[PDB]
Amino acid sequence: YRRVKELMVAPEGMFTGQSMLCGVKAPLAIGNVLPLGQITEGCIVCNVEAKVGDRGTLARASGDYCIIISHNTETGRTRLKLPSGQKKTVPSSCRAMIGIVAGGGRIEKPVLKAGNSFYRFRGKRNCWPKVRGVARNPVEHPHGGGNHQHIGHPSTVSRHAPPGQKVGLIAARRTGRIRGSRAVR
RNA sequence: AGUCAGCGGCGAGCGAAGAGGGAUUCAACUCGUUGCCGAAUCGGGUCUUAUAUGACCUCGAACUGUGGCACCAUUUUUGU
RNA sequence: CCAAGAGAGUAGCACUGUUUGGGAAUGCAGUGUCAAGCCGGCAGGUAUUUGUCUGCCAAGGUUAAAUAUAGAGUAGGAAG
RNA sequence: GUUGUUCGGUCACUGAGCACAACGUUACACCGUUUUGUUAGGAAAGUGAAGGUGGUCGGCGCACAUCUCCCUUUUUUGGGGUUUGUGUGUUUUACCGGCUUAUCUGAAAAGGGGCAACAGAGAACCUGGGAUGAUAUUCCAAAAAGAAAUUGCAUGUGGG
RNA sequence: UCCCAACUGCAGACCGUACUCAUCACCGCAUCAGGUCCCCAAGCAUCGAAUGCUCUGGUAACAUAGAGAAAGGUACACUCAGGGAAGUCGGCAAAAUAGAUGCGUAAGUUCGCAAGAAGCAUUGGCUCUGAGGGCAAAGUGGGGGUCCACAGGAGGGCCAGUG
RNA sequence: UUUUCGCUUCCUUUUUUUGGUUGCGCACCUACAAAUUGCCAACUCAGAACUGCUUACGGCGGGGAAUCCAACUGUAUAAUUAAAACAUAGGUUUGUGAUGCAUCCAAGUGGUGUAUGUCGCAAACUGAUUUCUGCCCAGUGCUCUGAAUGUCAACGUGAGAG
RNA sequence: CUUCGGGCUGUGCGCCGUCUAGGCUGGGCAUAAUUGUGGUGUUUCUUUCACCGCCACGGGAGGGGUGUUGGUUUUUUAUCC
RNA sequence: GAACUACUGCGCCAACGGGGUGGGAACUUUUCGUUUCUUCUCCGGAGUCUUGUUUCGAGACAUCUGCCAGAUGGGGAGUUU
RNA sequence: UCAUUGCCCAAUCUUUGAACGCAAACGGCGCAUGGGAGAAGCUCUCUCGAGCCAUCCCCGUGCAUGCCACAUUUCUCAGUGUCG
RNA sequence: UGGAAAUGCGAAACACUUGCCAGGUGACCCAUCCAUCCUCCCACGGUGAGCUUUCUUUUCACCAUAAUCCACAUCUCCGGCCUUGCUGGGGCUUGGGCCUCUCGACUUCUCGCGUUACUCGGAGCGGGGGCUCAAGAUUGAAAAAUGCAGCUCACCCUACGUACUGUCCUUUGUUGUGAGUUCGGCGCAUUAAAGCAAAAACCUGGGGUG
RNA sequence: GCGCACAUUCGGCUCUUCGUGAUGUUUUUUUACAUUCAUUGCGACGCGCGGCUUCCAGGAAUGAAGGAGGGUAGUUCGGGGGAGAACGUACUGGUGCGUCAGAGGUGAAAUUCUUAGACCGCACCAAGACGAACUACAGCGAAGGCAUUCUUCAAGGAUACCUUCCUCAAUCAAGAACCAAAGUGUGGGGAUCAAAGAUGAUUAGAGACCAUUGUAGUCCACACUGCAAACCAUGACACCCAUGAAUUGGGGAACAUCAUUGGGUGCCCGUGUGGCGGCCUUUUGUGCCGACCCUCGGCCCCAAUUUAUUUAUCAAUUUAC
Repeated sequence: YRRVKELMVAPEGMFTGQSMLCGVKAPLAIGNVLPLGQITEGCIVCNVEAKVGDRGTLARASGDYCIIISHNTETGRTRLKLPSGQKKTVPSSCRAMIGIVAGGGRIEKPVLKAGNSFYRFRGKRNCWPKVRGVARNPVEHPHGGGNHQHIGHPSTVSRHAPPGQKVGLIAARRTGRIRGSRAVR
């Protein structure tokens, strides 16, 4: 033999190791890697870069894909739409692998029990169960004390806030029940 | 002189020098800006000489080491 | 027949701080700023301009001896 | 009074984890940091000359053996040659094969340093012993202890 | 080419090694009921590392002891008549609960339970019985034992035998 | 038994092909009972008798009916307190898309979230399911991309012997 | 700068002027032919399709396979399907 | 110069040519010359070239270059109450 | 020629150690070089024997790091710095 | 270097290199039962010891290590000469070959399923490898080991002799391994490396340069 | 009506042997010359016969098809459905400017917006929506419900037939499968309309009408639901009945032939080795031209399509293409 490998980051289900021949001299199989600009608007790509030379920062989580919503062929900029209500305009330049996360979030699933949560979080540093601010010793914490279960002051802070003075609900322009909608009306 | 120096909630509290007497001392010293220049006057090495010196390379060194001179002088200056 | 060959982002100044008994600043450090016709430069303890007058000539460069030893110093005495 | 070519440990491995170069500190004799990094961070296959061994071949010299062919004599005895077979020469050379001097070519990163496992990973012994006072899968040697296993390295012969 | 095998000859470092490893060798200040990881684990009953006695082993344990049968205690000691929580802050305490089996089981419920819900019933010994599996050759007849088949055996080994 | 079971003999067609024929074999228990029987075997449960008298070893869950409270299992104050506490799934909002956010740090090309990217992370609040979650934004915060000319430091800027 | 002259120059512009980038489409042309789309073979339609063209290159086994044994062998040689 | 992949579907890689020089071979009468081989050497691989940068990105602003200046600041400080 | 006398010049000085070949709860383990010793082999056939020499082991000493000078009168390189 | 094949061998020699080897070569959870090995108990026999008084079949004991082959006979062919050949276990894996399952079926299961024309199944073959065995051989019995006992100089020595014996077999009930991440778990998916085999490679040996 | 003289009657088409081996004859001819023809062979079909030989078989064996049922087959019809895509265009929100002293809303105004700058105009975007008048006692759909396009997908109906099929049915408890709005859970979803609410205003009161907005909803993905003056307040199925007057919606079938037949100096670069003339060239030939003429064709024109049924002929049975 003697080739070049072909496995890395996971999007949808080809079965592995596959001969994708790339750049724009990629054809356009799903997962295939073509420049996003040279991928046609409205197409669904996955893991687009952003930095360029990053192999997929964006949408680097499970489920998505992202949609190109624009080319600016004059500059060679492109406006792509982050899954989030959020557009990012990157150069049209950028690599991308055709498609979607084969994955599609477990988020839907109802989680069920503690144990599950235990196995769940584990790959990283430990971070859960989670107790709350209101008893967490005053000496280290803002929300301890009070001769019973409550909030002191508004949880709505200026962003700038000291650490130790800054936790919770940063500068919430609004909070609580979303009685309306955010962004455009 | 804990002072007429004086700092200082000017408070607390702080706070010195000069001189004199005196000890000790015959204590004093270079370079960089001056013509320094008949194959760097040098240095390292080498080799002589019993060391310098001699000598020769090396090649550190003319991007400057030597020597001379160093705002007290040189006589300022003029006796060129 | 004349020369006349003396230290710079340093000095200084602002600014900040720190620091000083040192006072409208004793220093230092940072930062910025940033000097010499050389009728010069520095100093002359109330800010200044302004002028004299008075003392030096910094910002590179070396230097016994008289002193210390203060707590844990080491060789060799003398003691109370 | 605790005996090991074999058991362990741990000759090396990786885990989490911890150099040095660098880069940070008023600050190496209090370091901080980094944890393989502003680093030029190490040697081949192959060739090739060379030398040296071994083979082959090829050539060459010697000898033995040889279907067959040519020669004297009445005929056998006798000779040569052939071709073939065999053996030999430190033959010669060509050619291999080897091997070393020797000469040229000739490697890139979570890895440019090295540790980190008395349980992972984890490389050779079994049973028996009229066997010790107290040790032994270690002590028991050749024969009745024996029988093993492995390494290293020789040696000849064998395969060659 | 000779090492692309064989066999054989010849030699094996280093470092550990006893014993203890715990109701005395560890660690509880301490010859401590506290603690302290690992291997092994019979017979019988039986649900069965249970409970229990036990084998094998080990203990023969030791843990000052004797002497004693009073008060008080303490004891993982009991028992109590009738009575049945009056007691008591309080059913704490203690006591009532059982195996299994069969039978049987209310509300409610998120449908899943609730449930040993509740509640019944049964449980010896003896002496027969039943049900409940595996393991061969379908399967057969006739003829021969007035022998029918051989390699196998015994006894005949005082006959002047033979090997 | 008008097909690809096979071959032999023979006949027929040209045939020593096929086809027919024959012998044998190939597929087809259509050989087929019962499986009789032989053997050995097991302690389970069950059954029944016989029998008589025992809360007896051992080991053996009290129950019911409601109120408050917490969903639950989980968690824990060494050494008073184990719960109505926390954790907890479940509920809800912010903040936030990398020259970032969050966040650690003496400092550095330092750190971590993140060997990662909104099905993401971060941040807090609420505390199973179920069901609902009113009114107030004046206050006090927060927020604002809001406004724009009040204010707000240095900072400059021009003005007297100095 | 430079005695007129030599010397040098600048500036402005203009200048030739090294040097890369070397598929594809059109053009011209060798290409003879042929026209590597020409001519044949072939579908129902020219075409297609198959070929050929024009032009090259390399092959065509044939006998071999039974110690005879008949036949066939010329045969103790050989065939004998 | 990568194809159905048009819907999924694995096997390309180290050891490579031509030129030009030097020697020889082979062949040529044949030196000349053909041919080959050897030795050597050079060069080539839809470029080559290269004053000008690794590439991107960014950009004379963000970078807070760093330093002041101010606001803000129980996060902490310290003290007092 | 006493003296574990005295003095002292003369020397030794493990194992360590800043501690440095590497390393490290290991007398671990290396790396260059020298040196030693020796079953086997070999050889000498010396008969024995002896020697010689190998596999094998040991010891000595280098070998850490930085910085500093230097090299035959040059040590070897590198570089789009740079010469025509 | 063998056999259509599954798959073969004293040596078919062939080492660097491989943007080389989804290469169990290290490598991996638990998990499941089940299957069986192992071991283990029971018990039968049978021995040997020891027990055992009104009664008995009582008690105990009765063994075999690593390390290595797998050649005995069937059959060849029962041994003339035995010559094809060396054919020949179980019982899990897979494969391979023939036939080609279809009117659907088979099909294997304790388990959740599966399969088949994507070739079942069935046969026959090849091999994988727990295991077990196989003439079981070696090992190995031999002072084996164990238990006895008879004698013995002497037996109260001794040396602990010396000599002798016996020293066994079916058979019931526990557990390695069955290889995965092998039954479930699973918003969970079960270290790594050194460490090894293999391949590709194929340069050598089967060659006269010039 | 039947047979009949000849195929030399209109006429069939190989039943004027066929096919092929081929030869021959042909030789400015329909080349060559298969069958015919001449030579002859094999096959030979037609048709006949002949030999049969062998084997083998229904007619209607299996009523009769509902103005019963069921299909089937044929164009096609419809806002039927379902998946697509494309858009028109607006509402907005937004942008981007332009400007500008007013906007805006209203019973009355009032709450709104205002010179950052409101509106406004135009450009343009973004967004989500909606298919506007068309388009109507008009279509389709079980019902609910259903309107750009294309792209589809699979569906339905009707109509058509001499298609097959033999009651196939009917209607129907239980029982299933549907059911607008809205709600309801899980997710979109954001624009608007607007329940909740909030504001005005109003009122006597008024949180009501009315205004001004504005939260849930709304659309949708996705579920689920069953309640809707869910009205042809009218169960289904059946067989009938006025006039239909007009007019309708889909389809079929009529429109004296769209295809056919007949007729022509009307025409024709028509055909055709015919003849002729004209013209080329070694080759009267061939090749080229002739509104040359001829056989035939074409176009064009013209004519006709009768044929056709009850009932005698006969009447008459069709409006026009």
